[PDB]
Amino acid sequence: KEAKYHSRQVEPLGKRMERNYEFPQEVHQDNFKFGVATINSENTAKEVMFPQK
Amino acid sequence: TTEPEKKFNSTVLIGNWYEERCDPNREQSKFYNERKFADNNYQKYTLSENKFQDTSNSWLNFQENKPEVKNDQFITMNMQEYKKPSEQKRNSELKPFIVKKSHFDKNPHELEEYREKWTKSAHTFDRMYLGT
Amino acid sequence: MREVISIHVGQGGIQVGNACWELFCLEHGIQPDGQMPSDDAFNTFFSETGAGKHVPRAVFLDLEPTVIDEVRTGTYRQLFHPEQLISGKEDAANNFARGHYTIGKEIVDLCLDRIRKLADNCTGLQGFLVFNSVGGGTGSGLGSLLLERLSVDYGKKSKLGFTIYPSPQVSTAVVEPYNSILSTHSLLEHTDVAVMLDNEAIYDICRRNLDIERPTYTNLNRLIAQVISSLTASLRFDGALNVDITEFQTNLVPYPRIHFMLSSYAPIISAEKAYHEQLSVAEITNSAFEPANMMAKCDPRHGKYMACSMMYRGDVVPKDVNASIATIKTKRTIQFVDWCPTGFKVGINYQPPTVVPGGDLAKVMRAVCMISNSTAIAEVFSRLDHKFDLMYAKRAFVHWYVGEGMEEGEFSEAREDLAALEKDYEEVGIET
Amino acid sequence: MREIVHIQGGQCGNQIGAKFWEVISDEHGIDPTGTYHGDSDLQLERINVYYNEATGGRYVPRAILMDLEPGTMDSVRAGPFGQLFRPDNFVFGQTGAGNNWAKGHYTEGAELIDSVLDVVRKEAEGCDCLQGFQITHSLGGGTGSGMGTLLISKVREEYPDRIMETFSVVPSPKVSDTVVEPYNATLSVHQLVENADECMVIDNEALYDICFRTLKLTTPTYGDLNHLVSAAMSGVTCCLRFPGQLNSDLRKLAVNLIPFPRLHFFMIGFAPLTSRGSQQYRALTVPELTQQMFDAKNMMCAADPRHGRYLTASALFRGRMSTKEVDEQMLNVQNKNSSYFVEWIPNNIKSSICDIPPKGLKMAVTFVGNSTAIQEMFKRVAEQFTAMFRRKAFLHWYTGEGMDEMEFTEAESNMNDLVSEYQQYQDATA
Amino acid sequence: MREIVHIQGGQCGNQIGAKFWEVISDEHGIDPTGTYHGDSDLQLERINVYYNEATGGRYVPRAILMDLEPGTMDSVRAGPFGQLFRPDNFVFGQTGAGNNWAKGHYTEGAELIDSVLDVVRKEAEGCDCLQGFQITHSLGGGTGSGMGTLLISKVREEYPDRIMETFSVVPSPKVSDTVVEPYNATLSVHQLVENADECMVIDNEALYDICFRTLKLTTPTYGDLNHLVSAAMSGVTCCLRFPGQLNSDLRKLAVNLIPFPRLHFFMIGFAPLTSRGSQQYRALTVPELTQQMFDAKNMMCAADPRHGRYLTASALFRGRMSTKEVDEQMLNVQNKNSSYFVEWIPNNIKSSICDIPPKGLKMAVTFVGNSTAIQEMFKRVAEQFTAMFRRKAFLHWYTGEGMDEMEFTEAESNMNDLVSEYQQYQDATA
Ligand SMILES: Nc1nc2c(ncn2[C@@H]2O[C@H](COP(=O)(O)OP(=O)(O)OP(=O)(O)O)[C@@H](O)[C@H]2O)c(=O)[nH]1
Ligand SMILES: Nc1nc2c(ncn2[C@@H]2O[C@H](COP(=O)(O)OP(=O)(O)O)[C@@H](O)[C@H]2O)c(=O)[nH]1
Ligand SMILES: Nc1nc2c(ncn2[C@@H]2O[C@H](COP(=O)(O)OP(=O)(O)O)[C@@H](O)[C@H]2O)c(=O)[nH]1
Ligand SMILES: [Mg+2]
Repeated sequence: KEAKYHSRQVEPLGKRMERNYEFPQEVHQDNFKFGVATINSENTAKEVMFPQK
Repeated sequence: TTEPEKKFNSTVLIGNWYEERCDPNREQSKFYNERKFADNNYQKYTLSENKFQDTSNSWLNFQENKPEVKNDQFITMNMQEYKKPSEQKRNSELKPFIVKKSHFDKNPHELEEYREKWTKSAHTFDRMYLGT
Repeated sequence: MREVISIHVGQGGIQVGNACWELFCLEHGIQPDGQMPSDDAFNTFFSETGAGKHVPRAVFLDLEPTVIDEVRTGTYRQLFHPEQLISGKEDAANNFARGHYTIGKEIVDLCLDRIRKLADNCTGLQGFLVFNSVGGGTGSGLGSLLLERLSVDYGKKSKLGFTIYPSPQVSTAVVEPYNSILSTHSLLEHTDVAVMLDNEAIYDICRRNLDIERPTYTNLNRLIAQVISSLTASLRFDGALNVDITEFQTNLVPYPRIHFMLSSYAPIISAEKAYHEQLSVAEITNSAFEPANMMAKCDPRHGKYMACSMMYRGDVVPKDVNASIATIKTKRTIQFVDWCPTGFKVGINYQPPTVVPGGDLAKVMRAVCMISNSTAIAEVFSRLDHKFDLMYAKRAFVHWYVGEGMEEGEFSEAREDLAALEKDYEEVGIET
Repeated sequence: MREIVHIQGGQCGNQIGAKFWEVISDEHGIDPTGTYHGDSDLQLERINVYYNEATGGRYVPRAILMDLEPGTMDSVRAGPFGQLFRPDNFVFGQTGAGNNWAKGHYTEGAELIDSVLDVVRKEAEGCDCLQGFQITHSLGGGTGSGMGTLLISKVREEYPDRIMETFSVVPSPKVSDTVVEPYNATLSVHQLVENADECMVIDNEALYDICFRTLKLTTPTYGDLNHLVSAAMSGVTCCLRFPGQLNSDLRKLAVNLIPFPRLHFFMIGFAPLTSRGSQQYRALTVPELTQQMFDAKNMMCAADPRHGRYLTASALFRGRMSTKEVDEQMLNVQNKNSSYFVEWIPNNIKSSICDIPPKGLKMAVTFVGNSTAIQEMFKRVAEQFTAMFRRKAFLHWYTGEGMDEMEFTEAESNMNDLVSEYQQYQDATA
Repeated sequence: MREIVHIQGGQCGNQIGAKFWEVISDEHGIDPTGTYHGDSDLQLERINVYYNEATGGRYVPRAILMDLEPGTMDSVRAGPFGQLFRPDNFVFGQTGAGNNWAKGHYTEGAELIDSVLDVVRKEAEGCDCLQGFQITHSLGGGTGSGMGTLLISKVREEYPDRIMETFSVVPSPKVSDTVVEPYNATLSVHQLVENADECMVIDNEALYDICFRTLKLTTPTYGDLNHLVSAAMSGVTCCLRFPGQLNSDLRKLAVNLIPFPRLHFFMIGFAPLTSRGSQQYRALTVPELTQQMFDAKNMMCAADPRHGRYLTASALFRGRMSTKEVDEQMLNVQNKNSSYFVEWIPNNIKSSICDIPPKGLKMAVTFVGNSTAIQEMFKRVAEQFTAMFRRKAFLHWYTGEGMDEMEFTEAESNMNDLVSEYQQYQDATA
């Protein structure tokens, strides 16, 4: 009965301020690694020369 | 700063308490999680046994409680090395750099995927010689 | 086959080493009992027992037993070597003379015996990492004695110290300006690299980034542990551009007397607002050079830069690092010293940062840690000298030092040594 | 006969070498296990040049891998083509040079070379008729520039008449990874001009531009840069392993490219290089290859070839083509650009033709040119050196290992002497 | 099959023997009822060395239990493993010795020793190829030193060829339990140098500091001290009961450790001994065992081995290992500590290897040393004897049993003679 003061849901003891966001749980839960992206790797590295075709 | 003698039971931090806690013959060697490690009372109405370290009872022959040492405790070099030349394998320990077991040895399927990928692919051998 | 030995002395050193070892165990997958469930990257910090558990390469020193006993009775009682936790009986009581002349002389022999036993097992010993807070008596006294002994005992082995100097105004003790100067004297002539880790800077970093308004010492130690892990990851993880311990201060120390440096880490952010920004390699390197995100309470805008050893871990590409460095160079608000055309030593690693469960940080895929050597570091020494001069003008608190075996004239000599250091920093940074 | 050996040192040299052997094995049809899987007889015709023959019929490269730490040499063995090299040819220390030229040449490197000189001596003794040596190393590192230049001096003493090749990667200011690059790069140049017969310089700056623009791929890595150098390296010795209309080994290149003994620093380039999306819009002909060959943006050096005058240039053509086309194109470029070619030497371009093009290409060209424009690189490196040395910054490391400041001043004078002597012929007239 | 018989006397000897038969039965997997319950067949091929077979397949040890009062042998029967010993092997008188050497050696010992000599002869003639005798007793007591040394002389008069081992617990001046120890300690030593081929002395003072300093157990009892001696005693005959790479029986020790006939006094030690708290944090290897076995504080005697020089030492390794490490460490420890080894004899250490480690361990080492520092133990006892004898204190009991002062004077003379004869090799130069 004490949590709802706007002083227990903000500035707790040794914890980040509680900002009640909701994330998409179909992703984001198992091994999601933040960041922008996986620096999208390009097709062909050494076969631009010696095309093999 | 000299060594004291026994005055207190092995629950206080008076010197030479660590070994007494390690001895499993004493009742005090085995404590409760809720004694210490307790944030607040209402979290658990329970008690749980946790034990202090993992140590054998006898100071000598301490290597007991390991199933591996018991198995090879009666194996002789002649028994180890002279089994039978149909089913015996080398047991010597080599230099680590010589047993590296490189990538293409780890996954041989990559090898036949390769070769046709790069080797013997798209060769054009043309020679301007009179006879050839 | 490359090892490093860590020495923890003082309560601050112990309480930061606890977090550092928690983080290392989490990274390498070693349970608190020391076993591994299911290549040999651990060899730089741990040692195989022959069958099963792995023992950390650390030794703990203190004179007051409460902090050590908590380690021996906590959840990590099955990891550390029982005879490597060295403790005394009586505290130093924030007195430098007690830890260096009266009661610190009876335990350094045991410490050197333990260090010799540890080093005899190692084969590729790279160097030492010493953790100690400087504002305390036993941290300054035993640290000084141990550094002096280890220097003459080991010769050319590189020693790195992660020291927590007193903060400008927010500080705990009252006589700490006295004993900090003596330990500064002692370390200046015996350490190879010193790091500034004052307390206000970490508080402001937490409040601004993690949105934490009541941080405790557990939060502060995690950042230091992350810094140490990022620094040392090049010794135990393969990367596109690897850098060793000996390839740190041969590129950071222009002159032997100038080896004090301060660090920064980025990105330091929580999960709630790391999703509204992309954390690109171009933007993380700007926050690293941003003065407000600096782990030492100093203003880099008041001095020139000498050399920046800045380390990347994650999935960065050597392509993108060069462009960011070029932008930093072409920016006008940051100026380097004239006689140093190239000033960046860049390292890249493949292992991404790790997050400890129950922590505050995020599990990002990029991170940059920078060790910067600059001329602006003289301000902390000048303010410490002023604070000392205010008190010493009428011999306040001196009878506690004189009565414990220390001579009266040591304070003066330390004062001229700090003045000489100020003069050196002033003369080095002038334009040619 | 006339076979050559390979020595690589440092991290940069090892990565270059680890990809060069990948390229060569593909041309001769050698799998990573050392078993021949080719289709034509010409592949096995001249395999004695680069490979040894062991019992059981397996081919092993005659290469020596040296370094002072096992970090990079453990990765090369654990990756592909790690089983190609002989395990006993791996020689390395335990400490590491620590990016210190003095440590890699005076204290630690000098101690190790007793072992590595033995395997090199054994390799060069068992060969039928040695042709020369070739070295791959970087001038911006400790063990690469330190031990690498010392190894050249001692091998030269034992083999005065043989020829030496060096594929050197010098450090450019735009891409800097070390703060003491100007020091050890300058010291390496001093010993390099005295002993090495041929020196080819490579820039990480220029390789990025080629990969950025010509190949038009957004994210290059060190893997791709090593491949660009590898193609040119195999191109120089192409006519040594295959028949052709005009034959020219390494010695023939040296005679026709070096007018004076101290001027032996070259720039190299490769053609054709086209992107994936634009490869079907091009037609492979001699007139269009020579355009990309002489393109100033195609050179692997930061020096602009149009800022000086070409003392001489050489082109190595591979594939099926007519000599009339080749000869008439090299004449036209010289006449159209007589300003950029020095005028007291007539027809200063040498052309060679080989009958076997590279893997999967109808035609390819390797360009090696000696131009006065290479002075700019040394000038900008020396400018960085004199600013640092005027304050004696970072000099306590070198002075603390037996070498004194006398050598630093002496090395700078020789390097500055080279530029002044090299620029003299740019303005010299008949 | 080269089997030995066991004789124990007095309270200390019986207690050591009671604990010793517990370890041996544990090693061979023998039920306290005498029934075999082992796992491998290696435990039965050599069981005749220590145990005799009876009807029903039970095994009975061949041991003789001798004393002058039934108090101690009532406890040994009621204690653990008390059912093994045959009731016919208990011999005792109804009076006791009372800490008097003469009573146990002249009056009561003489009239009783005929019976114990019969059972010893009965057991000895039962075996086919006798190997020798081993005796456990204490020299600080009445029935132990007195009646024990009388039986030692009697057997040597009958079996002059067999080897005789003794595990004697000599008094230590630091910890005292009796006021008349110096008298009967010197008297029995006089009768040992002419009869015993090997003597291994033990101090209770040395045991107490080992438990307090190494094992770090707060309240040790005599059960713990009895265990330490038992482990070392059982390790001596390890190579005689199990297969190995370098076998060595008791006679191979006597020949290889005794340079001169009157230098057969040894000190013993065991490894690895570790505290209960730090058992899992140390690795068991040959380098670690060989370092600890030579520690001055690991010996079983109050004498300090670094105050003299070793003549000859023997190490009996146990468990499966490699010989090269064993051979290299003995050479290494001998060269680094050449000050502690006498020079006129080369390579004065023997190595023996057995392939069966003790139960509950994986490797173990027993050390037997012949060092000049063992005389420091005799000096302390001799010094106390002179102070008491000059005032003729407590002498009326010895003179009251037909014993004269003349052999009191002879005892001190021979005791001093041994020390003088034994220290003149300490600084002898060839
Ligand atoms: N960052 C950080 N600093 C700490 C911590 N604990 C103590 N300190 C610092 O240490 C200073 C006081 O010295 P302490 O480390 O507490 O004690 P000490 O160095 O062992 O010296 P003694 O008091 O004589 O035992 C304080 O001003 C703090 O700034 C900690 O857990 N984290
Ligand atoms: N082409 C290429 N250059 C590299 C590679 N690795 C490092 N370099 C360059 O080499 C320079 C450093 O040389 P370094 O490897 O430290 O020399 P070493 O210390 O003797 O091994 C850097 O400026 C890099 O740009 C690589 O794999 N390929
Ligand atoms: N190690 C050991 N020593 C013992 C034991 N019992 C007695 N002693 C020692 O033996 C000494 C006395 O010897 P004692 O029994 O009187 O000899 P005895 O009269 O001939 O039987 C004492 O100093 C004790 O220290 C025992 O069980 N173990
Ligand atoms: Mg404290």
